[PDB]
Amino acid sequence: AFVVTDNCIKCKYCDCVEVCPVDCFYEGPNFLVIHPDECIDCALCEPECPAQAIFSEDEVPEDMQEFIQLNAELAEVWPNITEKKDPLPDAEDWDGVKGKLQHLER
Ligand code: SF4
Ligand code: F3S
Repeated sequence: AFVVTDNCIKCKYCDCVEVCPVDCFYEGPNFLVIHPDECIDCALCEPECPAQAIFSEDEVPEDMQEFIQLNAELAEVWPNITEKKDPLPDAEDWDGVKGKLQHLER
């Protein structure tokens, strides 16, 4: 499974959803998650993310291990997003800011 991590929060560019062959992205107000069960590990999404927030499960940084389980949980409660939409307004101001998990909205 591929995992979306911290830098997506408050950025949510949505370029990743365009490339997914199986539509396994689920949408929150200010973040996206990959459903671990439906992802076929094609790796097509991670060159696409401008925030470089997507990682293969086995490459997730040590300080971001929480995200693996977070993506699995939130994928069960959020709606499926199959079409790209515009980035959040101030997306590039928040891109690269660290510790944005304190700003995650359910
Ligand atoms: S690795 Fe492939 S199947 Fe998994 S979320 Fe990314 S584009 Fe979709
Ligand atoms: S910022 Fe998030 S919405 Fe997709 S394009 Fe990157 S994982």
